[PDB]
Amino acid sequence: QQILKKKAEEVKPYLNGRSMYLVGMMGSGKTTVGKIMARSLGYTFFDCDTLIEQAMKGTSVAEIFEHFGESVFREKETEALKKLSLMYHQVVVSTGGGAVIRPINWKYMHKGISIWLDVPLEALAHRIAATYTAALNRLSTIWDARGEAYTKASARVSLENITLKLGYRSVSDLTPAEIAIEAFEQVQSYLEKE
Repeated sequence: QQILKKKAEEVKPYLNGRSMYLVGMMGSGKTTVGKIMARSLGYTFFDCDTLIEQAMKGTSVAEIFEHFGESVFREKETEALKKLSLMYHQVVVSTGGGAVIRPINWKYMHKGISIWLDVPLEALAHRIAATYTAALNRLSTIWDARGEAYTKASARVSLENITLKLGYRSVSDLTPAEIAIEAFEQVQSYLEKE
C-alpha cells in the first residue's frame, strides 16, 4: 500500500510514458492487477475485451462467435490493440488470454512493456472451479497451444515464486496488491537492463 506508492514512484522515470500490457491465461488476474498498477502510476487502465464488447454496437461478442467464429473476434482484438498502441500513451491494458496468439499483436504490444502473469495451471483450474479436473483439462489443452507465446513478454511475474518468497501456502493466498508489487519489481528489473 505504501510499498506500492513507493515502487510506482521508482518506476515512473524509466517508463517515459510507455504503456504496459498484461498478458496471461484466462483467470490470471490481469484485470485486478492492472487496475492497481494503473492507479499507482496515475495511469489510465483499459480492459481490451471490455472495449471490444462496448464497440460492438447492436450485437454482442457472443453473437460474433456463433455466427463468424474465433477468427472475426481475433481481428477485433487486433483492431483494439492497434488503436491502443498508436493512440494512447501512459496506459495499462490487460488483454484476453488469446491476444498473444497473433504475431501482429506483438508488434503493437512490443511498442511498450508487456507483463505476463504466470499462474500455474492447477491454480487457474482451482480459481476457475470456485470440476477441477475438467477446468484443468481445458486449460491444459489451451496451454499446449499458447504457452510459448506468453514468454514473448518483456517481464514475467511468477505467482509461484511470490508465494515461496513470502512463505505462503498456495498461490491462492496472494493478494492483488502483492502481485502488483512483484509486477512492479520485474518491470523495473527489465527497464534497468534496457
